[PDB]
Amino acid sequence: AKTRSSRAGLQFPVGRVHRLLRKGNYSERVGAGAPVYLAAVLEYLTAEILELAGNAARDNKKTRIIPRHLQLAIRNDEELNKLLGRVTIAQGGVLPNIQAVLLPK
Amino acid sequence: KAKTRSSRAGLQFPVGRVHRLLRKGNYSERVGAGAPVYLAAVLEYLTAEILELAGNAARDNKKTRIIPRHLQLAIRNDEELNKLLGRVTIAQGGVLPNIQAVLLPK
Amino acid sequence: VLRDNIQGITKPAIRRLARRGGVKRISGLIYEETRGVLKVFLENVIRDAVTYTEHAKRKTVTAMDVVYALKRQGRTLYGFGG
Amino acid sequence: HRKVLRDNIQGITKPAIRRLARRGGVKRISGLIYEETRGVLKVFLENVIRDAVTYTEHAKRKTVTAMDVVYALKRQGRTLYGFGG
Amino acid sequence: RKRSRKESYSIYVYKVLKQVHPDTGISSKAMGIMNSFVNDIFERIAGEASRLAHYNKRSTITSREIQTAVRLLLPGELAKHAVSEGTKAVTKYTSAK
Amino acid sequence: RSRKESYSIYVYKVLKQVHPDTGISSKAMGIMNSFVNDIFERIAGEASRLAHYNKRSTITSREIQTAVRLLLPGELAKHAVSEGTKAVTKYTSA
Amino acid sequence: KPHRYRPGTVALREIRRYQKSTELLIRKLPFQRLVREIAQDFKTDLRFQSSAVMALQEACEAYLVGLFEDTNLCAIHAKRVTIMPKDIQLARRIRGERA
Amino acid sequence: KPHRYRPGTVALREIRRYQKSTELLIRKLPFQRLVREIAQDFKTDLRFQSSAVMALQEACEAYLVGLFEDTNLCAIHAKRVTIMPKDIQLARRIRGERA
DNA sequence: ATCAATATCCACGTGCCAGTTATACCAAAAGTGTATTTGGAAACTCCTAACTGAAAAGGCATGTTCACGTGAATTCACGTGAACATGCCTTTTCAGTTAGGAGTTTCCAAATACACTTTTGGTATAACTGGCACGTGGATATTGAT
DNA sequence: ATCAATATCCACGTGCCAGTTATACCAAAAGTGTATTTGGAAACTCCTAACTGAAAAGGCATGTTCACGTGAATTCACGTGAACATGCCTTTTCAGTTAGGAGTTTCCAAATACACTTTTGGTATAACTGGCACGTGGATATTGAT
Ligand SMILES: [Mn+2]
Ligand SMILES: [Mn+2]
Ligand SMILES: [Mn+2]
Ligand SMILES: [Mn+2]
Ligand SMILES: [Mn+2]
Ligand SMILES: [Mn+2]
Ligand SMILES: [Mn+2]
Repeated sequence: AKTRSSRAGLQFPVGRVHRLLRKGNYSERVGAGAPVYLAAVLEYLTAEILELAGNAARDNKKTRIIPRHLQLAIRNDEELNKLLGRVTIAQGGVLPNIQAVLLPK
Repeated sequence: KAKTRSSRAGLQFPVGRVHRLLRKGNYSERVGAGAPVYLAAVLEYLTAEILELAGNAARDNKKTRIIPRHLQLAIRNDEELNKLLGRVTIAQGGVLPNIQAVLLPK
Repeated sequence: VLRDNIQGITKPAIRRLARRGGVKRISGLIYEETRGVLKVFLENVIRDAVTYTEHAKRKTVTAMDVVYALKRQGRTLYGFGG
Repeated sequence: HRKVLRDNIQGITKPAIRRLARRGGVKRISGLIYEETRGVLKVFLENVIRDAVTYTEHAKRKTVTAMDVVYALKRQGRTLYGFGG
Repeated sequence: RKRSRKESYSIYVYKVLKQVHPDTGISSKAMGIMNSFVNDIFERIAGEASRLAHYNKRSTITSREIQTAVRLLLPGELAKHAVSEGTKAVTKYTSAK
Repeated sequence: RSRKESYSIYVYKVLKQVHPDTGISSKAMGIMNSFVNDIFERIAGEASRLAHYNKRSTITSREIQTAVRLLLPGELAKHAVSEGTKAVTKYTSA
Repeated sequence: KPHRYRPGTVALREIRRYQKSTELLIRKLPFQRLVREIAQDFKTDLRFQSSAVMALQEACEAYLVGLFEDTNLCAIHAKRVTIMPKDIQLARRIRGERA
Repeated sequence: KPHRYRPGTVALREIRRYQKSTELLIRKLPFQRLVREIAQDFKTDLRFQSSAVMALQEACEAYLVGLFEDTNLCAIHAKRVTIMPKDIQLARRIRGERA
């Protein structure tokens, strides 16, 4: 009498992923392994971004992640920036970057 | 005397086949009867628009048979078809003749 | 004062946006060019957002309507739903 | 059995690159352009071939099909007409 | 053993070509382009209609979903004429029963 | 009498596992919810097309896996495939 | 007596100020006034969720800031420091938003 | 006495010639090797439908021609008529292919 | 270089509100266990087309020479943006009306589901020919020297 | 301007093959008809949250001054285009070979379909506090004039 997330070792809702797959018109049938795999992938990527965003918050001497820290975490990592290249993070701002030829002296 | 749904709708495009592909494509649980009809009409329409413009280009090139070059000239020279197919490549279609003015002599 | 709403997007606000974009020197003709760009961008997105609203038989453009519209235009936005 | 394949990016000849620039309406070509183009083409070909072969593998096939290339081109936003559905 | 049937729109594209340019033919490579075009536009419209039904928690794609998808995907004049052709085809299909 | 799902509960759980003494603002949570739904639809959408391409009716974990290789860049794909095979293994034997 | 910073010094200070921050840079009321006007040509008697307008403003400002980056590169590519309309036009053309 | 067209005349003639035509401008067999070299260094023991290779060559030449158009605009924007690598790089950076 | 004006840190104090914590319903999932159905992996064998190899030719690639126009460097004039202090009106922040979003409910038109019948699209063979590709010479247009 | 060299346009005739055409075979869709189920348009009512209004807050418009970035002009070294000789390797057409794609059939592990049990995540109300925004002084850095 345990949930599939606990049986899979996941902080993410395996049962909810399964419902969203069937109700999403993705295929006629969904295997028992797909919602586990997909929940694990989503949990991994959330951990990846939250880890890097936690560092960005610590470096701003802040204890609570805000959208700025998520923006800094993504645009500074080569692969998350590739994965989210066409995505806009609200209240995220831009990375500090001044073209060299615009500096004086 | 049965009649296909295409004729019943006034269409040259296959309503029944379109209905099958709507169900087979996992787009929704159910398909209304009007969806394949409407969609087949739209597809037939757009096919007519490209073939008219391409047929003219084939005529301008003194050919009687449409080739990919003609479909390319037809699409790229029509602003709305160009926008619809702006991210599309037409094999054997080539490009529109266009030279930047600053590159011409004198 | 009778002035247009596209002039409501003011010169110092456009100057601020260029600064965040890292621009040091701004020609005077930029401000009229920018408003033309902004208007085109909003028309394209609001047209699609309103189309979603009409289909839902509503009179209130939702933030999801805007989000679905931006996604269609390849301008995926995070933090306003879904 | 087959001979080792290497350095085939140089089979994209200097005249071939010139011809492509011409169709693109280019009048004068710097000498450095040719190796820059090979690098660009190689990157482009790799990304497409990578996705294509991934489609081939998933179908437990040993033959890369035109459909594999068309699907690969589609998901990179380079939709191709004239080689299957 | 018989090789399975490969469907295409070529029969239907050829009819439309004849209504529009009765003296004009088409090459196989050009016909291949057209089959790609129709399947591309089909999946675009059907795909957008699929998201419409889901966004409004509807399990059925109707003529009304298809019309809104046509308005979202096609530019101005192309959509105006495509809407009229579809609205007209459906009313004709309904009354013809 | 209205309910709305989200991932905030599971996102916060993952946050404590990686940074126990770190909070997260509401705006940051809305962005994390958008992120999960985005990556969900991309992976599921790709898996759907894979099944259709190969005349299959079932999105199995092999479809999710190939979709992951197709959608994630290099190293993220390696570790996501790994964490994915790990969860299905532990789920099968238990 | 009055102090004057040299031209470009304040501008570099503005760049650093606004690249550090995240607040919206267009004033709300002119923008919301512009959104309702544009939508009015598409449908009449329209109401907007407050977050719908905020969504539009975040997307619009992000679009314009990103375009100014590409525009700045085009100016610098021409061995200039001032962005000009032909810079914006060139960036939008290569982006495929035009021609 | 020996005839010489001036620098630019033949180049413009070639532009008109190749913009007029549709055939592939890269040799078939050298391109097929390149595909096989790349694919095999990603996975061994692969075969190719001949149509798959033509599909790849049509894609690459279409991609390169389009990139050369954008490259040419960047050079002209810098008041040159000669495409240089920095033109290609700027084109791809604004396209987001590199950014 | 010596200054002074202004911007920028830094370390610290402040109050407030959005976040964390906890609790109680509770319906809506999610799970469990059963009966039941089926996709597609597995055998096998058919057969397409990918690969290999020969061999000849001529269409291009290569590398060289040579001239010259292009890009780059430098100078200079002038006009246009940046900086700034000012005068103040527009945006921002608050209140109490309702528009309409969203829930709930009924029930009919409209969808799915079965079996059975009809025909239409695709394959294939044989057949066919006219459209186009190719080659020629010949009159016309264009380019560069003068 | 005249002129000549060269490319280009166009009509011409050629053989050939891809396109067109027409035969039959036929399985696989499509159409038709029946009984069955259900999604969701329609009433209505509820209750947010979008709108309005008014009063306060601070950003923007304006005009002046001038630093200096831009574009125009001019030089020039040399990299790039044009032309040409040389010959190599692509291209072309045929052949034989078998890998592996694809078609068919069997049948079982894993899917869905219920009904039923169990609990989880969402809501809500009340409470709570510390994380963060914001203001402070005062020490230093920066900047621009001299
Ligand atoms: Mn290798
Ligand atoms: Mn020059
Ligand atoms: Mn009302
Ligand atoms: Mn028939
Ligand atoms: Mn040689
Ligand atoms: Mn075998
Ligand atoms: Mn709970």
